Amino acid sequence: VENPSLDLEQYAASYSGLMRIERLQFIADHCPTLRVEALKMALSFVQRTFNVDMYEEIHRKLSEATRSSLRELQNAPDAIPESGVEPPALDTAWVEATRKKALLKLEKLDTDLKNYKGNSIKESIRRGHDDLGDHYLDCGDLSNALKCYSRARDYCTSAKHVINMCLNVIKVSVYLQNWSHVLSYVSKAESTPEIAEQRGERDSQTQAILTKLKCAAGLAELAARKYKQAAKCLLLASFDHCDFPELLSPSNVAIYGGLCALATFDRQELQRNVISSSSFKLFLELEPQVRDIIFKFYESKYASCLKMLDEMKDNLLLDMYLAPHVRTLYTQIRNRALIQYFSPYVSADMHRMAAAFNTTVAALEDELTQLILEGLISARVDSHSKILYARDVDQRSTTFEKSLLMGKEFQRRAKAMMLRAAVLRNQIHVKSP
Amino acid sequence: DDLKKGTQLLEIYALEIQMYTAQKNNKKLKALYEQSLHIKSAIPHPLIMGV
Amino acid sequence: MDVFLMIRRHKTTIFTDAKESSTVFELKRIVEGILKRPPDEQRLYKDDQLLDDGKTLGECGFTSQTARPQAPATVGLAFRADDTFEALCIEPFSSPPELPDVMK
Amino acid sequence: MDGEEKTYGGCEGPDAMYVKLISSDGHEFIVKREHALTSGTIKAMLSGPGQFAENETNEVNFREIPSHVLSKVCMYFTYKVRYTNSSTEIPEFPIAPEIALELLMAANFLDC
Repeated sequence: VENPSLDLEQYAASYSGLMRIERLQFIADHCPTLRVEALKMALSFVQRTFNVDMYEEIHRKLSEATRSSLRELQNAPDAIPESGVEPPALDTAWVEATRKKALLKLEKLDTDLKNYKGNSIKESIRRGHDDLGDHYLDCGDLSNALKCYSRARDYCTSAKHVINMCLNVIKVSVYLQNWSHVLSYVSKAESTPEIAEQRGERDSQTQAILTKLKCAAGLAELAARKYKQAAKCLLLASFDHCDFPELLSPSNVAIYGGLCALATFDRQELQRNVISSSSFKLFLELEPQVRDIIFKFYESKYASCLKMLDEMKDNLLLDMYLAPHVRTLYTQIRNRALIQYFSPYVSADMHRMAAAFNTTVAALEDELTQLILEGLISARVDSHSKILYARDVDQRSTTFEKSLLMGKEFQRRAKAMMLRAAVLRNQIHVKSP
Repeated sequence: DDLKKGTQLLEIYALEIQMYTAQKNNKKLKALYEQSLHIKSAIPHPLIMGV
Repeated sequence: MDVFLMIRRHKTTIFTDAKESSTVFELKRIVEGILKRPPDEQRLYKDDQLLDDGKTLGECGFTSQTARPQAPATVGLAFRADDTFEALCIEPFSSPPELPDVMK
Repeated sequence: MDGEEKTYGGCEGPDAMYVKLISSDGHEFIVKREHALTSGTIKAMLSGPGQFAENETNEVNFREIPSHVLSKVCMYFTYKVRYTNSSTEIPEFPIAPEIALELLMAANFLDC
């Protein structure tokens, strides 16, 4: 469910434009306690660079949370914004002021763009394309933002111009649900600078370039239900960028890569990927709650590793992209921990497994039914003694019969091929239709 | 290629390692180890090299 | 981003490229170098309506969805025959010929 | 209102910057020079005729193309040049049934 304890300062200062507003509205619609602070910080962003599409949608949720008596927000707001803070309201003289001010800024930037083209300066044209691309995003023109970034590709002359241009197309391709275009642009941005310049950004590095190309591709791979490819590229990034102005927060890459590799890899693969690599150690050291999961999974401590998983589920559900992935990734981690636990055993007791997973005898019997059809193990449930036994066939029975069935189809398909080639000799083709 | 015994750029970084180890800060110890490879390629074998 | 417009005047179209929300006085300077005429004699119109020099194209109705490169918008042109405007109405294109009935 | 504009900028040029296309009904289609380089017959006229490539008298006489056919041809030249060297959305071109049969014969003549 929702969680009242959540830092909204870091979750809002990581992205900008439409991503900052959409990330704040999903928290207020899911968490009733974090609804006033979520709508107040989202309304403050509309003051800078006014618009008309995102100014009428935020106020629609504020009127349904204060005037309606069906929610808990009634004793404090009293159906009026005059309650402690003073968020920007919506009246008659406000829908017109938010449209005339936004149009005035568009005429000033469009007039200056025509003057920069006549001066034959490729530096003034590329700089003006970034200001026009981010202006059409908050207004509502999703198609006009891609036309400004596409025209700046012909004004490049350095390696920094290609990286800054390719990063802008990814932001527009996210709203359009174009996951195939993001994977096709991260490869071009990695061959031009030859991975963090040609010497490694002098000696000391403050903002790594490889981290920017590795963090933008992880968001498109996670939404496409590709946990195998997303967990193999997030381990090469290092904690050396100091937050992000328009990307994911550094406190979320450890969870995005830590939860994806926990469902596709076993215990031996985790000690060589997320442990042996020194690049992923800097991201796991910031959040100690994620590093203890790998250690508890290797020491055969499935009892304490499961209780810590549900404790952080309430905080991850408040997100926008990780929320729909709580029903597909959680079922795979629990299924993977049960297969690795039954590998050394062969006759596990139902009374001992029910007390280890903090369950009961009624819930343990239902878990064994979904572990044989979905899992890759081979166990037998003996209801006469409530003991998970094991009854497997002989190795020579499943091998001689499988090879004999394939040999019969091999001779049948070979003899049937001669019948098809027999009519093709005496000039007899297809004459049925 | 004459007399040795006298390094300042590596002595400052070596003094921060003995202090950061008491606070258990692996984020700063990893950055100081990469900067010590450039100085190691220009010094003989004194005492700071072993630190 | 960029929009294209056509300046038609008595069966004579003029293809001129301009910005989305640019000044109206900047568009008249481009036609000066191609027609050898002063910009003060030209008068730009939009659906039979006189425009102003202080306004811009974005405030009238020249958007990206209207003045698309695949289908531009008609822009009126009026010179100075004496002291007032000259042209105001133009002539549309011709009609397609008779299609071969043997193909249908 | 606001914003700095340029007097002699943008796409301003002399007589050699824009070309002329004479239709069959008396229309005069004056477009840019870079937009007429998509076809093959129009580009061959600028390279010739003739030992004078540039002379401020460039014109195109089309006695087989009327006015409604060349109207979509000039719009097709701008659509082809603008939607290149980029990576943005490309909308569909509205083609009429009575014009599609006429545009196919003009595309083979212009080598485009």
